[PDB]
Amino acid sequence: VQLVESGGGLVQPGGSRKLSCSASGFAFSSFGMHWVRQAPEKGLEWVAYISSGSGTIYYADTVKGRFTISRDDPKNTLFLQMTSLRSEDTAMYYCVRSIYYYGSSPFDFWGQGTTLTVSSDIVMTQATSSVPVTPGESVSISCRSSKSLLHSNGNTYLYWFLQRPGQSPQLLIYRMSNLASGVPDRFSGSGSGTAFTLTISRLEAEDVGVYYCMQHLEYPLTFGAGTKLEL
Amino acid sequence: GQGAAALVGGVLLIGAVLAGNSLVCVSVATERALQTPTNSFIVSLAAADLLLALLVLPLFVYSEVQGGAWLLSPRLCDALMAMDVMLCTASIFNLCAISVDRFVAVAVPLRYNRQGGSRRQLLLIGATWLLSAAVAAPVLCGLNDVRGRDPAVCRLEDRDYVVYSSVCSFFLPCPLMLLLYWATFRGLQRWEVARRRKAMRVLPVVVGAFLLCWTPFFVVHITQALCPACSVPPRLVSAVTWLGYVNSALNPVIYTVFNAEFRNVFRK
Amino acid sequence: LDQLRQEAEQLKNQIRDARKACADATLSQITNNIDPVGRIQMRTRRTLRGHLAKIYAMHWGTDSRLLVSASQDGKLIIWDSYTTNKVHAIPLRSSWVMTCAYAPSGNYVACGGLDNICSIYNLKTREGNVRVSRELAGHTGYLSCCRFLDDNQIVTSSGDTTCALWDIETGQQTTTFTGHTGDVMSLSLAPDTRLFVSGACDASAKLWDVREGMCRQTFTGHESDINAICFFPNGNAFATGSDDATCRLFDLRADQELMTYSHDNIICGITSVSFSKSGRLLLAGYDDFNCNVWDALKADRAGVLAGHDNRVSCLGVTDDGMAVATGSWDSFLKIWN
Amino acid sequence: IAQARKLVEQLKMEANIDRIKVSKAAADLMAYCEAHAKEDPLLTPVPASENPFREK
Amino acid sequence: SAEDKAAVERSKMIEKQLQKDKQVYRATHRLLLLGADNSGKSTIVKQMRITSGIFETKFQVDKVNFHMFDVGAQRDERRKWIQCFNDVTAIIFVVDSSDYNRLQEALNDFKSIWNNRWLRTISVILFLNKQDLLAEKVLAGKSKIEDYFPEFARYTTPEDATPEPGEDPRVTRAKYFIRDEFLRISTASGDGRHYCYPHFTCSVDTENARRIFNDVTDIIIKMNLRDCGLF
Ligand SMILES: CC(C)CCC[C@@H](C)[C@H]1CC[C@H]2[C@@H]3CC=C4C[C@@H](O)CC[C@]4(C)[C@H]3CC[C@]12C
Ligand SMILES: CC(C)CCC[C@@H](C)[C@H]1CC[C@H]2[C@@H]3CC=C4C[C@@H](O)CC[C@]4(C)[C@H]3CC[C@]12C
Ligand SMILES: CC(C)CCC[C@@H](C)[C@H]1CC[C@H]2[C@@H]3CC=C4C[C@@H](O)CC[C@]4(C)[C@H]3CC[C@]12C
Ligand SMILES: CC(C)CCC[C@@H](C)[C@H]1CC[C@H]2[C@@H]3CC=C4C[C@@H](O)CC[C@]4(C)[C@H]3CC[C@]12C
Ligand SMILES: CC(C)CCC[C@@H](C)[C@H]1CC[C@H]2[C@@H]3CC=C4C[C@@H](O)CC[C@]4(C)[C@H]3CC[C@]12C
Ligand SMILES: CC(C)CCC[C@@H](C)[C@H]1CC[C@H]2[C@@H]3CC=C4C[C@@H](O)CC[C@]4(C)[C@H]3CC[C@]12C
Ligand SMILES: CC(C)CCC[C@@H](C)[C@H]1CC[C@H]2[C@@H]3CC=C4C[C@@H](O)CC[C@]4(C)[C@H]3CC[C@]12C
Ligand SMILES: CC(C)CCC[C@@H](C)[C@H]1CC[C@H]2[C@@H]3CC=C4C[C@@H](O)CC[C@]4(C)[C@H]3CC[C@]12C
Ligand SMILES: CC(C)CCC[C@@H](C)[C@H]1CC[C@H]2[C@@H]3CC=C4C[C@@H](O)CC[C@]4(C)[C@H]3CC[C@]12C
Ligand SMILES: CCCN(CCc1cccs1)[C@H]1CCc2c(O)cccc2C1
Repeated sequence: VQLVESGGGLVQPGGSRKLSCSASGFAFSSFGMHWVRQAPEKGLEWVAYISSGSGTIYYADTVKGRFTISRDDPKNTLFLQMTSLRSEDTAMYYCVRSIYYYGSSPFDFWGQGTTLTVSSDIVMTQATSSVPVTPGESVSISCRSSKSLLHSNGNTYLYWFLQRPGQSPQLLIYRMSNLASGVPDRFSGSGSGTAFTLTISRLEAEDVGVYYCMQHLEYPLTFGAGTKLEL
Repeated sequence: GQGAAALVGGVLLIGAVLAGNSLVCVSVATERALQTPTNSFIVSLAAADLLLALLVLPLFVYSEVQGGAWLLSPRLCDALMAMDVMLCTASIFNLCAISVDRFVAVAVPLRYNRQGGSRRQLLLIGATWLLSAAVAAPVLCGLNDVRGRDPAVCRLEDRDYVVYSSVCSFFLPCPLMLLLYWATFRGLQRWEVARRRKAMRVLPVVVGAFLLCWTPFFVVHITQALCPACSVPPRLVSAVTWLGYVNSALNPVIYTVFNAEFRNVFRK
Repeated sequence: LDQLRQEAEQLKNQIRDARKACADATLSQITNNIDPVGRIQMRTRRTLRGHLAKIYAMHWGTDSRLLVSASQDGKLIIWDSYTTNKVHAIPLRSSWVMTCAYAPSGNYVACGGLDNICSIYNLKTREGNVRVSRELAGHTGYLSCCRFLDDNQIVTSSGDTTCALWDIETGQQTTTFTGHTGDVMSLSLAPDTRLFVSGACDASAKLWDVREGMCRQTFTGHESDINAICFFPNGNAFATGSDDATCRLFDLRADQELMTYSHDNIICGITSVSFSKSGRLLLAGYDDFNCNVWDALKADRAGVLAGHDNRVSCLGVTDDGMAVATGSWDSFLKIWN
Repeated sequence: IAQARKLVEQLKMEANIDRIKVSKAAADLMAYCEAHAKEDPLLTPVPASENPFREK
Repeated sequence: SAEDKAAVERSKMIEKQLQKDKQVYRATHRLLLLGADNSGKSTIVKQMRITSGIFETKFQVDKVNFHMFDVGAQRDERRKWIQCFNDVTAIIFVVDSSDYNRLQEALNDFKSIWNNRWLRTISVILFLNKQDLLAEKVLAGKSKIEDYFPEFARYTTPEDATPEPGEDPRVTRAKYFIRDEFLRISTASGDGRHYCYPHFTCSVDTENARRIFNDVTDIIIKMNLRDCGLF
C-alpha cells in the first residue's frame, strides 16, 4: 500500500499550484480521500474530502471555493488545485485514505506528505501540550469537545492518531474503543461522549511523538492541538 | 318518459365501468404475477376508464336524464368538456399504446422480453396522458366564450377545434392501431413461415370493439362540424355518445378475458 | 456378502429395539400440560432488494447486524440489516452458487455450488477490495452447505455424498466424512463446534465428531429427501426439513424422533429450518412460498411469515434472537419481528 | 466385502451407545425453553426502544 | 450523521453496479446443456464456440449473448442440482441418434427431464446428433432398429417429413421414427407451458448456433405473446 504526494515547493502568494497524490497497491476507487494540512511546527488541519466515485465533496471554510479537490480513478490519482494562496497556507499537505461502511476504519492510511511554502464547528481541545515520561510507564492523554460526539445510532466519532518525529500520522483508534489494525494492544481508549482518554498500558520508545484527537461527527473535521510524549 | 331509461342505463354503465376497471386495478396491485411491464398499459387504460366513470359519466348521465338540458354553471360545463375530452382521449391513446406494445413484442421479440422500465413504458404511457391533456387544453382556453354559446345545453361548438381534436383523438390513432395490429398479425405469419393460433382470433375482437364504439361517434361528431346544415337527429347524437362510453365497459373485458394470468386470477 | 448382511440386519434390529426400549414417553405427552405459544404475528421490518436472481442461501454475522446472501446471479451481497445498506457486493467466479456462510469472527465469507469448489473470501484486506483467499477444490460433486468453525477451518457438504473438514491455510481436507448414501444437502455445527449433523437425500441424518472423523449416530423417519437441518440451541437435539413436507425433531441422548411437525394442507417440501434463541419456536421455510412458525414443544402452528412471491429458500435467526431473515427465489430478503 | 464389513463395524459402533430414556431427554428441552424464554425476542416481542428493527 | 451518510453513498455506488449488471443478466440467455455419456455434446460446444462441477461456454449470434452450462463432474441423481436451472431460457438435450440399445435410456432421461416439476415452464431444444453415423449404419443395412424398437416395421414416414436431397427411404424413416419417439413423450404431458424443438445434426455442422438462436427467438415470442394475453 502506498500514497505518494507530488507538487509543492515555493509559491508567490497571488499565484497558484496543483498538488497530486498517486495511490498504489489498493483499490483506490473504493476509498474516499481527504487532504490534511500540518502548518510548520503546528497541529493538523483538515481541508477537503471527496467520496468514492466523486458523489460528495466537502471543504473547510478557510479553503472553500479558493481550493478545489479532484480525482482520476483510471490513474489511481487524487489532486488539490490551489487557486490563490497566503502565508496562511504554508504547510505539509498529507493525502489520506478512508472507507465508510459498518465496522470500517477510515483515516487508516496516510501518504508521506508534501511541503508547500508561500513566499459552528465542533471545537476540539486537549488540556495537555506535553507529558515527560519513560519506557515501561503507563500514561493517559485526554481530549474534550464543544458538542457531544455520541450519535443517536450509538457510535462515538472520536479518532486518535500518533505522529512520530519525521513521519506522517498513523491511526491508533477509529471510534473510542476500536483499535486499528497493525498497532500494539498496549493502546486503549474510552470516554463520556464529551471528554475522552487515550491510555497506554506500558510505553515503548516507538510511542514517542504527538497524539492528535479528531472528531468525525460532522464536517468540517476538527483536530485537537496535539499532545507530545517526551522521554 | 325516456329520461328514466337514461337514468337506469347511466347507473348500469357507471356500475359496469367502475366494477370492470376496479377488477383490473386491484388484481395488478395484489398479484405480482400480473405486475408485468406489459400490463402497465392495461392499468393505465383502466385508470382512464375509472376517472371517466367518476369525473364525467355522472354529469353526462344527469344531463341526458334531464333531456340534454344543462342547468348548472357555464364553467362547470367547460370543466366537464375538458375532463371528458381528456379522459376519452386518454382511453383511445391507451388502446393505441397497447397496440404499439403488442407490435414491438412480436416485431423485435428479444429486446421486448421483460427488459421493461423507463424507455418504453414510462415514455409511451406518459405520452398518452400528456398528449390527451394537450388535446383537451383548448377547452379551458375558453373557446366556448364566443357569442351565441347558449347555456341551456352543454357541448363543444367550434367547428375548427372539433375537426382538429377529432382528427388527433380518433382519426390518427385509428389508422395507427389498425396498421399496428395488421403488422402484428403479418409478423406472426412471417414467423410461422420462417420456422420451417389464438392471436389469429383475438385481434379481430380488439379492433372490432374499438371501431364499433368510436367510429359512430367521431364520424357523427365531425359531420356536424363539416356540415352545420346536416339534419343529424338529436337522439342519434345521444346514442353514438352513449356508444362511445360503452368502450369503457368493454375495455376491462377485452384486455383481461384472453390474458392467461388474469384468467388464472379471475378463476378464484 | 450374506454372512455379514445377516449381522448388519441383526444390528439394525438391535439398534431399533434399543431406541424403542428408551421410548418411555413421547415429547407430546411431556409437553401436553404446558401453556402454548400464543399465536405470533411478525411484520416485515426491512426488505433487502438488490439481487438480480433467486436467493439460495444467507447467513448472519455473529454481531446479529450484518448478513451475507448468495444468488444465481453470481453475487454475494453483505447487508447491514439495520440500515439496509449494502456493505459489499462480491462477484463470484461461478454463477451457480448454492450456499453461503460467515466466519464467526466476521473476517471471511464462503461460497459453493454447481462448480464443486468452496471459495473463501477475505473481507478485511489491506487493499480495501474483497478477494478470494482460497479455493477448496477436492469435492467431486456440487457443494450444498458450508459452515466455519473458526477462521482456519470450515466443514462442507456435497452431492458427492461426503462431508469434509478443511484447513484454510493449507487448502486441504483435514478430515472426510463418508457414511451418507445420497447427496448431502445441509450441515449444522453444534454450539461447542465439537460435533456437527448433516442430512442427505437418503431420508437419513448423521451426527459426526469433527475431532475424530467418524459418524457417531444415525437418524431416520423421513419418507423423502432431507433439505434442511438445524441444532436446537442447547446443542443435544436437532430438527430437519424435507420433501415429505414434515419437519422432525430428534434427541442425540434418546437417539430418536421426539416430534413430527406437519399439517394436512401443507403438501410441499421444506427448504430451510431454524430455531428462536430460547429453542421454543421452530421456523421452517416452504414451497408454496411461505414460512410456518411452530411451537417446538407442542407442535402447533404458532404463526406464518407470508411475505414471499416465490419459494422461500433460506432462513436464519440472529445469534441474539432479535430477528429472523427469510430469503427467496423472488430475489428479496425480508426481516421479521 | 469391505462395504458389508464397514457397515457391520459402524452398526456395532452405533449399537454400543448409552442411550437415555426419552421422558428425561424431552423434559430437558422443555426446561431449556423455560430457562431461556425471557431471552427470546421472537417468543416475547420486546418494546420498540429495545427492538433495533423499528419502523422509519 | 457523517459516517452513515458516507455508508449510504457507497451503498448507492454498489446499487449502480448492480443495475449495470441487471442489464447484462437480462440481455444474455442461459442454456442448460444435457445428454448421455455417448451424446457428442462435448463436440457441439466447439461448434458453438468457433473435479470441476460445471462448464460455461460463451457464444453469440446477431450480437445476442448465450451462456451454455454443461454440468460437469456430478453424480447420476439430477433431482436436486436440476432445481437451479428453473431460471433458464431453454434446456438443450443432445442424443446419439445412432441406433443404440441405449437410445431407450436417452428416452427415459428425456421423459425424466420433460416431466420434472421444476422444469414445467422450460422448453427443450432437442438435438438428434451424429446422424451421419445413422446414415452410414442404415445405408450399410447393419441397422437393427426393429429388433429392440418392436414398432419400426409398423411405423411409416409422416407427411411432416422434409428430407435432404438424396437421403434414402430407410434413413429418412429411421430419423423420423426416432424423432417421433421423443415427441410421443413431449406431446403426452406438454400443455402449452413448454415446447420441444427437435433437430437433426452431425459432428460437423455449423448451423447449431443458428438452431439455438432461432429456437430461443421462438421461445421468447411465445413468452411475449403470453404476457400480452395474445397466446
Ligand atoms: C358491457 C355492457 C353490458 C355495459 C352496460 C351498457 C348499457 C348500460 C347501455 C348499452 C346500450 C345503452 C342504451 C342505448 C341508447 C339509448 C338512447 C339514449 O338517448 C338514452 C339511453 C339509451 C337507452 C342507452 C342507455 C345505456 C345502455 C342500455
Ligand atoms: C386527471 C389526471 C391529472 C390524472 C393523471 C394520472 C396518471 C398520470 C396515472 C393514472 C394511472 C397511472 C399508472 C398506473 C399503473 C402503472 C403501472 C406501473 O408498472 C408503472 C406506472 C403506471 C403506468 C402508472 C403511471 C401514472 C398513471 C398513468
Ligand atoms: C381515481 C382513480 C379511480 C383513477 C385511477 C385508477 C387507480 C385505481 C389507479 C391509479 C394509480 C394506480 C396504481 C399505480 C401504479 C401501480 C404499480 C404497478 O406495479 C401495478 C399497478 C399499480 C398498483 C396501479 C393500480 C391502479 C391504480 C391504483
Ligand atoms: C364524483 C366526484 C369524485 C367528482 C364530481 C363532484 C361533483 C358531483 C361536484 C363538483 C362541483 C359541484 C358543483 C359546484 C357548484 C354548484 C352550484 C350550485 O348552485 C348547485 C350545485 C353545484 C352545481 C355543484 C354540484 C356538485 C358538483 C358538480
Ligand atoms: C384529480 C382532478 C382532475 C380532480 C378534479 C375534480 C373536479 C370535481 C374539479 C376540477 C376543476 C373544478 C372546477 C373549476 C372551476 C369552477 C368554477 C366555479 O365558479 C364553480 C366550480 C368549478 C366549475 C369547479 C368544480 C369542480 C371541478 C370540476
Ligand atoms: C400517443 C402515442 C400512442 C403515440 C405513438 C407514436 C408511434 C407512431 C411510435 C411510438 C414508438 C414507435 C415504435 C418504436 C420502435 C419500433 C421498432 C422498429 O423496429 C420498427 C418501428 C417501431 C415499432 C416504432 C414505430 C413508431 C412508434 C409505434
Ligand atoms: C365511414 C362510414 C361510417 C360511412 C360514412 C362516410 C362519411 C365520411 C360521410 C357520410 C356523410 C358525409 C357528409 C355528407 C354531406 C356533406 C356536405 C358537403 O357539402 C361536404 C361533405 C359532407 C360534409 C360529407 C362528408 C363525408 C360524410 C361525413
Ligand atoms: C354503424 C355506424 C357506422 C352508423 C353511423 C353512420 C353515420 C355516418 C350515418 C348514419 C345516419 C346518417 C345521417 C342520416 C341523415 C342525414 C340528414 C341529411 O340531410 C344529411 C346527412 C345526414 C346527417 C346523414 C349523415 C351520415 C349518418 C350520420
Ligand atoms: C354500430 C351499431 C351496432 C350501434 C347500435 C345500433 C345503432 C345503429 C342504433 C342504436 C340506437 C339507434 C337510434 C335510436 C333512436 C333514434 C331516433 C329516431 O327518431 C330515428 C332513429 C334513431 C336516431 C336510431 C338510429 C339507429 C341507432 C343509432
Ligand atoms: C362519448 C363521449 C364523447 N364526448 C361527447 C361530449 C359530451 C357531451 C355531453 C357530455 S360529454 C366527446 C366530445 C368531442 C371529443 C373530441 O372532439 C375529441 C376527443 C374526445 C371527445 C369526447
